[PDB]
Order: sequence, then structure tokens, then C-alpha cells
Amino acid sequence: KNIDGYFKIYSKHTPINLVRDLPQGFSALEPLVDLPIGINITRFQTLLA
Amino acid sequence: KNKCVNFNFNGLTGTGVLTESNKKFLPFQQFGRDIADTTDAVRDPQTL
Repeated sequence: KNIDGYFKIYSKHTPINLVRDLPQGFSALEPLVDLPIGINITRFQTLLA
Repeated sequence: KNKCVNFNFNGLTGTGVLTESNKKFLPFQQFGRDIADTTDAVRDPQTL
């Protein structure tokens, strides 16, 4: 999320027991890092190994 | 601590009695609020 130029990022890592490729329940994502970048973004792409 | 004094915590102004906190705080937390959106606990800008 780009919050007024601050590209704030959230994250969370938990264990699971996969059933249908996306387990359900509830969680809460904590903030990872504040990045006062101030650059406009409109698209993205993943970097797969 | 334990004295009625003013505050300026990197702009977080106020006046009250400073005491030891018994609450937790996230690694990025700056300050906590009460039920009325008023500042209750603050992180020192130089100390953890």
C-alpha cells in the first residue's frame, strides 16, 4: 500500500494444514517496514524462483 | 518520573504525571491511546 508516498508493507507467517489450497480462519497482519519512497505505482509483477 | 511535568516527545506534547508503563508495544509503535483517542502511553524517541 502506498500511503501518501509511504510504501507501507505488512506481513505475517503462520503454519497451516492445507485442505483446499487456501485455508480459512482469522489472522492479523503486522507492519513490516515503512518506506517513504514517494513514487507513483500502477502495476506490479511477481518474481518466481 | 512521578512528577507533574510537560511533554515534548518529538512533537507529542502534553502535561501529566509520567510513570512506568505496564503495557506491551509493537517494534514500530510510537504511542498508545485510551478509549477516547487520547494519548496514554508513549515510546521514548531515544530509549526503548
